[PDB]
Amino acid sequence: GALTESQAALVKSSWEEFNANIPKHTHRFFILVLEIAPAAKDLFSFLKGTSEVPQNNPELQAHAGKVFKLVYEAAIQLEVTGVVVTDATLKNLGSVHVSKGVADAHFPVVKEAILKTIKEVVGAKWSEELNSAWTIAYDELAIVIKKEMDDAA
Ligand code: HEM
Repeated sequence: GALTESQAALVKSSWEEFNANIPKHTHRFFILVLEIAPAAKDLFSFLKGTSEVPQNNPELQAHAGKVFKLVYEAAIQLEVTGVVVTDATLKNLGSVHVSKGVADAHFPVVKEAILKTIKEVVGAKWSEELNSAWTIAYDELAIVIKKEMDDAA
């Protein structure tokens, strides 16, 4: 696809839409995760011991917000510059995932959970050209974190 000026404009616009409702989009995102894969629950400190996904847990919200921010920032950086840049933060991210027991086959779980989350977020504006734009940005960012986990292990 690339990342035409016209595609990037379409990711920005759809991220602004996501941030606009963190407690919803973030608890949604954790349920689409547990639907695709239920066992994933024991991994998360704030989900252990619970029977259901807490809806107002600040620990969970702050956690899932930081996740989507990082995908969007990736798309713009691809249209301007042509790439996704690896920094300290992406590296520390790779360590914590490993401590907690996370693996690569967990990633399509979270991608489908994010495309389905953004198709749910943009509704009728959805275009091929947009799906094509977030797919390219997640795929490009996951490539980068998987790379750093492997390195934290
Ligand atoms: C591009 C994709 C991904 C991004 C951008 C991302 C980002 C993050 C961030 C930023 C943190 C730490 C947040 C904090 O300090 O508050 C974190 C923690 C964690 N991540 Fe991910 N993540 C990704 C994929 C995954 C996958 C595929 C899994 C597996 C299900 C996973 C499981 C976890 C767990 C268990 C923790 C620790 C939570 C704790 O017990 O408190 N992540 N992630």
